[PDB]
Amino acid sequence: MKASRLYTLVLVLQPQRVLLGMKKRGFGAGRWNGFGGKVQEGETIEDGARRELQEESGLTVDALHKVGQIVFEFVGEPELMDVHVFCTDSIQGTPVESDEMRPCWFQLDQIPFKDMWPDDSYWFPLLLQKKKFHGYFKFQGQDTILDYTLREVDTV
Ligand SMILES: Nc1[nH]c(=O)nc2c1ncn2[C@H]1C[C@H](O)[C@@H](COP(=O)(O)OP(=O)(O)OP(=O)(O)O)O1
Ligand SMILES: [Mn+2]
Ligand SMILES: [Mn+2]
Ligand SMILES: [Mn+2]
Repeated sequence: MKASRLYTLVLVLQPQRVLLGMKKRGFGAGRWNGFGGKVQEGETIEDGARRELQEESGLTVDALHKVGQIVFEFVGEPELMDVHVFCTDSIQGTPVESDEMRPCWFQLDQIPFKDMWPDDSYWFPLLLQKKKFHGYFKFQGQDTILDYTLREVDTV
């Protein structure tokens, strides 16, 4: 059995567009991604998600809703990434570039899948249909999925 580390991922999903951030450095740099990072000691997962959204995009929200959970395994890394995925209830400010992320709005017929993590092609359509999900993806490196599982659930 493996240990897992808690991460968050936040999608600001509005009726016709979604906010994504171009990762400027670190893990997954060069790909569009939701906003998020490691959960810190003391905070709930949801509060860590709100904190990372504020740090990385400038947006301050009072509440998120859980939409999914995805476990990532990487060849050669024993620690799993346990990623808790959230969507915003509402927003009330503008996105701002941070050192980690450059935010940009994408229309929902222009989701930039080819420049996102490959797993997003599988689970992001469920998020768009407002369906909750559990996923697991094993990667060789950054590009190649060796095994994956994706299941719709009633409760995340
Ligand atoms: N395969 C994948 N697909 C995806 O859509 N998002 C992934 C992913 N693998 C990791 N992520 C996301 C989860 C989380 O939001 C982020 C990884 O955490 P980060 O390294 O961004 O954490 P931090 O922002 O704390 O890092 P620092 O800013 O360096 O402290 O990338
Ligand atoms: Mn961060
Ligand atoms: Mn981050
Ligand atoms: Mn962080």
